Amino acid sequence: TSILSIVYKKDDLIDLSRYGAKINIGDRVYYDSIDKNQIKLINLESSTIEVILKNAIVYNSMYENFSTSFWIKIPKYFSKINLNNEYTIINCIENNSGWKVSLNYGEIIWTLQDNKQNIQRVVFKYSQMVNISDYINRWMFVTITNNRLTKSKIYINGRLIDQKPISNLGNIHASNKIMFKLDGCRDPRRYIMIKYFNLFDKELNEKEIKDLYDSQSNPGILKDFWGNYLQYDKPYYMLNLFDPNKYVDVNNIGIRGYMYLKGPRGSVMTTNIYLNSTLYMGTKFIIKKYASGNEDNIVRNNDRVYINVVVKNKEYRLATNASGVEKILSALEIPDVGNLSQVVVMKSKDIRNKCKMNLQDNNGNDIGFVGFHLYDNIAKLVASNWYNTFGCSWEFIPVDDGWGESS
Repeated sequence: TSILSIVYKKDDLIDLSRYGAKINIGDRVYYDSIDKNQIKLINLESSTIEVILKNAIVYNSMYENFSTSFWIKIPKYFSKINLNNEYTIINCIENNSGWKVSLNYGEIIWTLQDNKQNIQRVVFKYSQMVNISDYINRWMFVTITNNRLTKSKIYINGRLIDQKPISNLGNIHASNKIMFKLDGCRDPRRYIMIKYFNLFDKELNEKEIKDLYDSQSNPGILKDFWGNYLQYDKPYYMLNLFDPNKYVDVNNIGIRGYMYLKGPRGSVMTTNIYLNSTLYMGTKFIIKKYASGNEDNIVRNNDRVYINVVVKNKEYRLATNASGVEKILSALEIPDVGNLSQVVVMKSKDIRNKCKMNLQDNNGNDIGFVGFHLYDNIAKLVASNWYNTFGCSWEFIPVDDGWGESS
């Protein structure tokens, strides 16, 4: 039903729909190096995408339903200048009617306006005062649906967040131009990343929204904390989602030592702006290729890997003994690893899940998932078949410009 579907092709953006919108890209629009569909817009004049829709599919109705979807990644707001500054990022308003998407400190706003001065706004609010955020500087899938008889609805990651009545609104005559541009943003350093902008000529239902969320998410590719592709040879700080206020540390190198979860995490704070747990703590993990082929650097579901552990800026091998109980994980000298258990199968889905690491012994026997076990006062990392719910789910956190903590 997409009537506009923007994707990257040959260092350009094109419309995949049958309507072939014109796309004029400004000079200051950038594409990510790993995933070219990630488009960066910055707060500079020529950081623009102007979509000119054909006159035929321009919205001008009292009753036609429509939806939009896109992915967005919004870096942490760091400064006083960000408070109380609503700025448009996607504009489809002509005179006083149409629709727009705006942002503010902790907000995504949808604004719908008719030609008789009636307006409705629907708002997604996220806090920057939370220990670990699902949203700050992390890819979010946004879907906004509009049923002219009922409500406008905003969904985030496939989940309905808020909704507001719109039956008071009359004729909406939107623009033939969709302008992607930070407009009215007082912070020169602000940017966003956006991916897969779509428009649909109906109100999508919850199932369709979940299916779109699943099928644009690359379900066979593991993701890092920020939602980018998980990659080989890249150092990651580790977060166990079951016990998120701890971080990984090593108690001695070698088979006689162990990795464990230690806490609490630190805090990063700017008054009235953010207060979060420190992410860049502890032993980093690096995913290494084990299998043949597997030529690109993206970690996929079911990839067979080794996991290296970084201690005082040197790599060691995550491994455990070769001997039917939970097996405490150690950091081994790579030349010492011998026939120790070390091969990990990476999993993004069982039905999607967060990252899991399934260890096997050298004879190919399943020795369970990487998690933790409390031994009196110490939560040691283990491989355990106890896991099948959630204590073996991990996030991998690389340093990211959008987060801003010291590294």
